[PDB]
Formats: sequence, structure tokens, C-alpha cells
Amino acid sequence: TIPPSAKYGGRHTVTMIPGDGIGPELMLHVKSVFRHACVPVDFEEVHVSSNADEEDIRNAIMAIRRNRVALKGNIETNLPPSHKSRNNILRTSLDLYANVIHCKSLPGVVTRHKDIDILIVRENTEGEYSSLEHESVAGVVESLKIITKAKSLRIAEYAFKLAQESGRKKVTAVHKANIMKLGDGLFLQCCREVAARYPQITFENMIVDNTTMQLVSRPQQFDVMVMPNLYGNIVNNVCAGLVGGPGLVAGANYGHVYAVFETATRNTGKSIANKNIANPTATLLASCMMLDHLKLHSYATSIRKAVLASMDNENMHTPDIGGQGTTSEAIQDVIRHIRVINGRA
Amino acid sequence: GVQTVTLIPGDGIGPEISAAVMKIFDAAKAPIQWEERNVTAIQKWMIPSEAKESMDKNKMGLKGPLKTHPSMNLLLRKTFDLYANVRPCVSIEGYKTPYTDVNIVTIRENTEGEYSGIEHVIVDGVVQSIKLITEGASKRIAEFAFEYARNNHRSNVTAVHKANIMRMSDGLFLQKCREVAESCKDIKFNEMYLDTVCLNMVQDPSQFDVLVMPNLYGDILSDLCAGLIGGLGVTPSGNIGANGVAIFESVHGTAPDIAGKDMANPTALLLSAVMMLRHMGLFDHAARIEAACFATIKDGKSLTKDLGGNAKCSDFTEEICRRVKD
Amino acid sequence: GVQTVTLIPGDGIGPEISAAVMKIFDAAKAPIQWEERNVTAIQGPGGKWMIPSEAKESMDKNKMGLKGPLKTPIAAGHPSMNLLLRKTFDLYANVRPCVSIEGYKTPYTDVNIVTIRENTEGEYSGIEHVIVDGVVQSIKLITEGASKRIAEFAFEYARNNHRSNVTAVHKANIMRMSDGLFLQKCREVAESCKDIKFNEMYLDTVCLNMVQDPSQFDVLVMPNLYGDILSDLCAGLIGGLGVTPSGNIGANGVAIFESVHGTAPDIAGKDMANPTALLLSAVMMLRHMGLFDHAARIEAACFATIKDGKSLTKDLGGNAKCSDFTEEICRRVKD
Amino acid sequence: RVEGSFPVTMLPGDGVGPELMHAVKEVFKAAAVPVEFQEHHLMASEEKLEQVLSSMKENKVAIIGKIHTSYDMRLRRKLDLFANVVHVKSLPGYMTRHNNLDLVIIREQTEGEYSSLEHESARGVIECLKIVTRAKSQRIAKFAFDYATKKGRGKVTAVHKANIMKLGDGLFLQCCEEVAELYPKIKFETMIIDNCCMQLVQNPYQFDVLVMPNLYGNIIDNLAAGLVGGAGVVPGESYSAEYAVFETGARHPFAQAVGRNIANPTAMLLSASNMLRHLNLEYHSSMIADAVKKVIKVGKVRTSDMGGYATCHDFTEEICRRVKDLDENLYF
Repeated sequence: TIPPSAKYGGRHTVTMIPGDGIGPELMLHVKSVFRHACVPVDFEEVHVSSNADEEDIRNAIMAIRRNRVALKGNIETNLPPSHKSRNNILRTSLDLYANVIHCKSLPGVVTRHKDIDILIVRENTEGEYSSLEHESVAGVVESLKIITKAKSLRIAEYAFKLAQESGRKKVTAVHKANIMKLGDGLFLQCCREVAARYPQITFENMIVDNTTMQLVSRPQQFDVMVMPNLYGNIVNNVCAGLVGGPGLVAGANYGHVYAVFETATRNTGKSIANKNIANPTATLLASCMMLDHLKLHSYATSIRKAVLASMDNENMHTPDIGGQGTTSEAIQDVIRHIRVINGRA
Repeated sequence: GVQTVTLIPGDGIGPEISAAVMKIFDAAKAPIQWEERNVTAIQKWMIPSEAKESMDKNKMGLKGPLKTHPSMNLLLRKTFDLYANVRPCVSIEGYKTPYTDVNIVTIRENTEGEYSGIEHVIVDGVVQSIKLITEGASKRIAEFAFEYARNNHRSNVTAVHKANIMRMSDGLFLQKCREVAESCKDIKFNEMYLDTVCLNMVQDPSQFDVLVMPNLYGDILSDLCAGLIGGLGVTPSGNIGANGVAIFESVHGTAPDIAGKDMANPTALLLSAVMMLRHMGLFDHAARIEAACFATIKDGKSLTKDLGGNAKCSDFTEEICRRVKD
Repeated sequence: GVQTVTLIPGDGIGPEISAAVMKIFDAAKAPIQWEERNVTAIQGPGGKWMIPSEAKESMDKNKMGLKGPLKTPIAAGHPSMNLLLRKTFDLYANVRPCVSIEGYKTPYTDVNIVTIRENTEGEYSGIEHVIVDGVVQSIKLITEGASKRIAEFAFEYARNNHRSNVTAVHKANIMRMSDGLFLQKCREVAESCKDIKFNEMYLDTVCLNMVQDPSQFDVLVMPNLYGDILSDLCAGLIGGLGVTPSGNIGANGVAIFESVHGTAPDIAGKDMANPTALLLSAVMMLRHMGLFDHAARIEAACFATIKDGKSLTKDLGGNAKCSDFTEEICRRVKD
Repeated sequence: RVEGSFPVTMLPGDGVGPELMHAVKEVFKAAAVPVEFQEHHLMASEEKLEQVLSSMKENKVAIIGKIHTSYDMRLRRKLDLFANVVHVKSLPGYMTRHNNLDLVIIREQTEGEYSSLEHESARGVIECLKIVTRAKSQRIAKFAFDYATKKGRGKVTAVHKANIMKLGDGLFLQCCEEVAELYPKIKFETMIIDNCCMQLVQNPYQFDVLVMPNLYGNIIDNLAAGLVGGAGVVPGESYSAEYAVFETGARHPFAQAVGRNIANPTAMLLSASNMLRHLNLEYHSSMIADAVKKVIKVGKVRTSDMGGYATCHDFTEEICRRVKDLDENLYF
């Protein structure tokens, strides 16, 4: 068995990978809101950006073993070999098997659709991350991907457990089982094999081609969605678009003992790095999920309620959602809406 | 003189909307005779040679629904080498969807990727998909997309890809896309991640011109656009191919719910064919058969089940047919 | 034509044996200039290792390079030098012959067979990986291109080296697609040269019969899926891996003729290391530079140095030294 | 002592098989053995394959003659025959280049070559997809060591190509070394397949038991069976969880053996005697052998391939004579 989480004296220690792009600055800010909210949390900053060696990412992975929770900015890749992807090596080698993404539409941020509120549980360990590619003969590139029964169960097990725990009703399995009959079919049955164990939660399925079409027209029709690690990221990205952009949606890779919280987008925003126009709500909401994971709900609620308040100000909207304010002002707001007295609310 | 063109109405509302186009197509006064056929499976599994014969000479085509051992569509890609899958999503002038000014063309590889796949169980509880992507099929679908861009007066061509995950396959499809684009500097060529395309698309689809993509993720990007304009009912199609053939089609399914019932919308098959004129060279009858239909809807006089109202396969059809003579 | 032929030192036993060949090549003073080199894996800039670039030249000027042993590349999980040399010069064929040494007593007395193994891909394009805990999967491939190419070569080696008939060796039951293709490319080259009888046998069928009566074969052509199994099996028939020669023929006429020893430094430097290989490995290399008369002499002196029965090496049922052997040949090349 | 007779399913097979079966029958009648054969032969409607299985579930032993001809393969799958054993042991009268050899070759035969989905990527590009797992390496490693102890063998040599197969053959030898702990009475060693083939020709006397994965097994069976005397003297057997089929040892003896009454039956009679020792009819197993091993030493009767000119029909018929009360076996 494994050593305990690094919480001694009411304070947890969590790893912080600041990452590339605007990752550094937004992470700093999180600290600023964290220190101001009087949250029992300290940040063991770990560097993960040097390229071509696993000296870098072997280190963060060990860190996360030590403390059992981390918060990351977004590593950028563009060594340049076929290789593997540093961000996914975490996900795969910590067995963070359950990317989740919450997509409530914001009330401040008005877009084409209103009233959205989706949950997007997604397989996070095989399929795409399983790919093996080789150039057998010049001009011929073959790619082998694996979808198993084990990992397809637990994400379906997780999708319902979460859907019950959250008091949601529908669950939709997204797949393209028609075109690839054997493999997506395997997945789909395993959802059925669980949707029986939870009869009160409506179960369903949908072809992914259709899902993307129903998403961009009448997307209010989805509660939970559970889908293999496939289809690129159309489903996680169409909704990120719908609710207002990548600067708002914030996701989380849970595992059995581990967890890593991050922006739902994989962007680094190297275009606007060190320019104080980077939107902080996504990252801030991330860390709110990280607080609920450490069971510090009170502080999660407080910061979150404040993160949504700031978003009601059209003045506090950053350039990605059409405004003209800055990260710094934005962060000022959210700090103005957490009022703590003797460390409370 | 006239123009002879194979044709295969299908299942469901298929033969109904099909001949409902013959009605409106001839009601335009349009030069085309329809050497009809019917494809089904015979066994080495091949389709009927009555069609296969005719269209080698008839060259073009038109199509409708089907159903499903080797499925109907698969035998049409394979035997006619229909190696590209053009599909314009331009948004209707009357039909109100929140994405108003979409105008996108989504050329797509029709020969590799999933369509070369081989699911095969490795051990109990462990499926494994082999896909392959080749050089030649990429350079060929890459070349295609600039020809299309040049011909139909397009400005941008963006390769869509996901070399995050499939570094090697999409990295070679990108290699061959560039080679092509460095021979056609008239066209603005950029590459975008598949993630980012769906992020931008739903946010502001107006920045998108021609999109060329391998077939690894295939259909999903094209259908997402269709969601933007209003549905699969109004979405055209087309499968340019090697011999010189080019089967146009409608993308909706069998439609068994209201098979007869006079309840169907043909704007698919119509605009599938307004594309056929343009391939064939009849631009002048084109803009007629087209603008007659966008006004048919813009007015709002009638609207079938897909668009909502009460009109039938016949009520809408003749309602365009008379508008075309004007 | 006073030719230059590059000579890799050979690590471990290589020094004793390489210079043993040189000194025995002094005895008949063949027109050979020994442009020494070495191919210790070096790491190339773009990422993947590259060879020493004076060798990549010395052998791209001169065309025959005679190799020796290769220090086992166990230093780290990096490319094996043997793999570099074969890939660099694209040597697509490995030809190892097996003749019964008349001196050496071994149960199989009438053996004269040659095993041509296709050396492009197959086993040598090895991609093993993992699918779940304890479920490795291997991916090997056989290509029609280099199938015909070794089917071509192989008949050519019969005609060129005056060899009655040819046997393609395979497993067209177990793996019908991969070998049926490799057969097929041999069947087409059979019609081309119908002066050479062509049969097909199973890998199994061969092994069973060659161990009972090895006389019946003489050239065997076989893809790389099986590897040195069949060739190393014969080595035993004539007795020893140190009396059998090997040579990688390549495209553009380039070619490295080598021994197939190991790197056991135990008696290496004990002046007792049998060099009977690289010598016969070069007797091939002379025969590949038209030097038929300069090689048939080197050889029969080595065959009747062994048939001698006193000036042997300890690896072949004796007690003496590599120094006694090399010189007993040296006096017998002068007759 | 044996009321009735043990039922043994027999597929005679195509070619010189039935003729060899008939030899097993005649030497069995002569021998006074309580065994009853029942036979189902073997492509139109393969109902026979389940007709055979049913029998196989009832009897759970068999004798086969190698359907010359997925036929054979689908049968072994349905039975889950995972272990194959070839007994390479020189007969005493029958001299070869390697005499007084006693070896036993256990090869895996559920995976490896016997899976290997093969497909085409480009015109002229074929691809092989072999699978090695720990489930089935452990299984055959257990069998070998269990067998090695049951038969009193002192050494197991695991044959591998872990030089080139870094992982897969690596994986195999892990299970062998894991299993080798349980049996500390048994010397364990590994050997490379290229090296082992050469060692098998030079000093084959160095081995006891050889356990190897599938690729290399089909090859070493025949390579070994050559040392000992050829394809008609070497017997073998295959083992399911609950099943057992007995047969000839060398797999592809000849492209064509056409011509009646010339094939040597020593393989089946010795396989068949080994079959009896499975049915725990130990004394008849020890007398059908002793007769066959003693018609060989007498040298009078031999088959074309072993030396003489005597036919199948007369090489058989001299064995019965030797079983039929003309055997001593009084050493206890």
C-alpha cells in the first residue's frame, strides 16, 4: 500500500505544474486568490517543460505520487519525434482514467445557446493514447489502437456513479459503433452492463456524428455523456465553444487515488503570454474542483461563487469573451467577492 | 443535345423524393435523361452490371438512401474509386439557425483510414483497430482540394489534422498537403488542429472556406457543419472519382418512419443535383434550380416535417416546380 | 588493379584474427591494401546514431569491406552496430556457405550447401510492443519488392558460382499470405533461368531431412522470418561456428565479408584464437573480386593445414596456437 | 481384471494414416488389450468436427494420422491442445549419427504461429501479427516442469530468441524462471534458438527437456526427430486441460509418400503404447513397446526407410509374433 496524502495540520500540499504559455501567470493568481481566501493549501511547484528527456516529467509524476493531487497549466509540444506526449504520460502513467468536464453556460457570458449544463465523462487511458504508429514502407503509415473491456467498464461505472451522486437523470453514451462495429460495440455493451445496475438514471446512446449535430442546434438535451477516448475531442470542444470559449471551461482527470486539475482546453496561449489579457476563470474554476477533491468544499464554494460573480460584470470580461478588462482586474473582482472574517465566509 | 446520366433512387422516401426531383428538374426545362438502375449485392461480391455498364458510359449519377453483406455505399467507393467526398455547407437564406453566415466546403479522403480498417480481437476483452494512411492517397486528396478551390473560386484551404495524437499519420498527410500548396500559391493555405476547428467553428464559422482532412476522424467534422445550416435534409454531397465518374447523393438515412406517406423533404437531392449541373457544366440551369429553392423557403409559404409545417412530398415539390418556370 | 579493401579491426578476438588474415595474405601477397577503420556506434546529430564517416567513405570508394567480430552493443538500449552497417550500405543479402572441411572429422562428411538469407526486412524489421499486462504483440512484414530481389540474387549466385539447382525454403501453410508471396516471386524467377532446377520445401521438411542426409541440398533461399536458424543448424554439420564464413552482399556492388564469431575475450590475446573463419570469410571476398587464382591457393593450404593433423588450433581438437596455424599455411601457399 | 474396454477415439486420417492405424489395430488384437477404437475420419458440412468433439468429450484420448489436407487446426482449438510432446529416443538396433539420445521436446501450441492474424497494407506489403502472452507461457512452463518431474527428468532448457524479441521472448522466460522456482529438484537453463539448433547437431546429449514457444517448436521437433532415425520412428502426443491426442512426431515428413505398404509403423505403435500408459494400462504399454523395440534390434525385419525391404504388412506382423507370448519381461 501507499503513503498518505501530504496533509499534516489541516493543510494539504498539492503539486503545481505551471506549464508553458500563460500557465505561469494564471497559476500565480490562483495562489493570490488562495492566500486571500485562507485556504489550507501550499504549492510544491514542479517544472515540466524541458524537451526530449524524461528527467523532467519523471519528476512531476513522482511529485503527484507524493501528494496525490496537482493543478497544472498546459505543457506545449511542437522530442519532435513520433515519441509520446508529455501531458498524456501523466494521464496514462498515473492511471488518471476519467477526464471529466463541466459545461454550465455562464450567466454573464451570453452566446448563441443558453441553458446548457453538460457533464462529459471521457475515457482517459486507451484508444487514442494507445495508438502505435509505424512506417512499414515509405508512404505507408499504419496505426494500431486498443479498446478493452476493463477500462470501458470503469468509465461507465464512473459515469453513472457520478450521475447518481450529482442527481442527474439522463446518461448518453456517445460512440460510432456503426462504422467500427466490433470495438465501439464492445464499449457500448459495457455501458448497458452498468445502466442496468442504475435503473433510475435514464440510459441512452447516440452516434457521435449525430451528437455533434444535436450539440450545435439543441444541446440542452444532454445530462451526462460518457464516451471512449476517441473522436479526437469534438465533444469536449464543441461544448467548450457553446458555453463561451476555452477560457471558461475547466476539466479534471480523476483516477483511483490520484487526480490532476486543469483547464478543459489544452491551449497554452503563447500568443498572449505576459500581456494580462489571459482569461482566469477556467483555471480558477479548475482549482475549485481541486478543492472539492480535497474535501475543502467551503473554500471551493466561496471561490466559485466569487468566480461566477466576476463573470456577471461586463467590465470584467477579458478579450477572449469580447471585453476589454484584464486578468488583474478580473482577479481583483473575484477577490472582492470572497469576504472572509476570522477565516470563514 | 440531351445529357444521359445514371440514377439510383433507393429505399424509404428515396424513389419518392427522387422522382420528385425529376419533376422539378424537368419543370425547370433542363437537359437530362435518367437511365435509371437499382444496385443490390450478387456473388466475389459485386453489384449489378446494368448500372455499372451504363454509368461507365453515362459517367455522372445521382443517389438516395439505402440500408444494411458488404454494405451498398462501400461497394460504390471501392468499385468506382470515388476517392474524394466533397460536401458544401452553405447556410440557407431563409431557414433561421443561430449560425447565419456559414459557407464551408469539406473535402474528405474516401479511400483510407477507417474505410481500410480491420477490427480484430487480440485476446478476450481486447479489440484492436488497424487503420492505414498512405502518401499517395493524401497527395491525391490534397491536390484535389486546391483544384476544387481554384475551380469554384475559393480563397482559403485549411488542412485539418490532429498531429497531437497521430503525429506520424497526420504528420505525413501534412507533409503532402504542403508540397501541393507550394505549387498553388494562389490559395491561402493554413493547417489547424481538429480540436481548434470545432472550437472556432461553433464560435464563428464564417472564417472557414475549404477544409481538407484525411479520413481518420472522417464524417464528424462535416456533420457538425450541417448542424450549423439546419440539418442533413438540406445538405448536398458528391463523390468525385478516378474514372471520371462522380456520384452525387443525399446523406439522410433510409427514412422508414414515413416511407410513403408523402412526408419527406428533397432539398437534399435537389441541391445534390444543382451541384451536378455545375460539375456537368450547366451553370445557367444551375442558378435557376437553386435560387428557385432558396426563395421557396425564404418566403416561408410552406415548410415540410424537417423544417416544420404541414406540406407533403407533393405539396412542396410542385410548389417549387411552378416557381422555377418564373 | 591493385585493390584496396577496408578492414574493421574486430573487437575482442578481432585483433588476433584480422592481423592473422593479413599475415596469411602477406604469404601470397594478394593485391590488397588494408585500409583499416572501425564502426563503434557513434551517435549522429539528427538523433539516430551514424557510423564512423571515414568508413562510410572508405567503403563507398572501395567496394569490398571485410569485417570481423562486433563488440556486443549491450552498453545501453541503442542501435546495434551490425544493424548500422547493413542498413547504411543496404546490403540486402547474407550468403553463408557450408563445405565439409576434409581434415575436420565430423559425423556429416559430404556437405556442400549454401544458405542465402534475404537480409532486408522480416525479422530485422522488429516492432514488438505491449497491449495489456503480459500480452506482447510482434509486427513483422515481408514485401514483394525485396522478395523477388533475393529470389533474383539467388539464381544469379547459382549461375555465377556454377551451382546445379536451387531450393526455396518457407512455411506456406502456417503463414500462407507472407510466404505464398515469397514463393510467387521465386516461381517467376524460376522460369527466367530454367537451366537451374527449382524446388520448394517446408522449413520443417528441410530440417528433418538435412539432419539425416544433408547431401541433397546446395543452395537454399529463404526469407528473413526464420533467421539464422537454418544456416546455424548447418554450421554444426561441418562442425563449428568458427570454421564457417559469411558475407553480406549489397546493392551498388558494395559488400562486407565477415566472420560470425562472438566477442568472448577469454582466450582473446592468449595467442590461441582460431582465425579459420575470417580467412575463409575473405577467401569468399577474393572470389568476389575476381581473384579466383589468388584465393584457391589460400584455401587448399588452409584445408590441408587442417587435414595435416598437428598444426591445429585448440578450438578444433588440438592444443596449439594461432601462430602455428597461420605460418603452416604461409609455407604451403608456396609450392 | 478389466471388464469391458476403454473407448479411445481414433481419426485415422488421409493417406498412409489408416494403413498405420490398421497396424495399431492388429498389434492391439494380438496384444490382448482391452481398448475399443471408434473412428470419425474428418469442406461441405463439418458436422463431423462436433461429431468428433462429442466423442472426444466422452473418451478424452485419441489417436490421429495427420489429415494431409481449417481442418486439423480448428480441431485442436476446440480441444485447447496447448502442449505438444515429441519423444526423441533412439531405438537400439537402428543406428544413426546420434545414438542413445533421449530427449523430449515440449512446445507450446495455442499461441504464436497458431494465432498471427496476417493482412496486407500496400500492394506488395504483407504484415504478420504474432501474439505472445503470460497466460500461455506460464501454462506451458508449468506443464514442462510437471512433466519433467513426473518422468524423472533432471533438466529443463527453455529455448528462446530474447536477443531479437526483446519483450515477447523476454516475457516467456520470465514465466519459465517464475515456474522454475517451484521445482528446485530440476536444473533450469535457457538457450538461444539459433545456438540450440547447432548444439542439437553437435552435442545433442546435453539436453534433457526442451520447452520452447511455438515458432521454434515446429522446427525443433523435426530437427530432433532426424537425429534419432526419422519421421516414422518418432512418436508424439498433445495435451488439453482434460484431453490427450496421440500421434506421429515429425510433422511434414514427405511432400508425397504415395505407394501402399511401404510406410513404417514404429511411430504409431510407440505413440500408441505411450497412449496405453496414459489409460494406466501400464503393463500392455510396457509390452507393445518391448516388442517393437525388440523387432528392431533383431534386425531381420526392417522397413524400406530403416534399411531392409520388408513391407508394412510384414513389419507389423512380426511385432504381434513377438508380443504373442514370445516376450520375457521377468525382471522385478
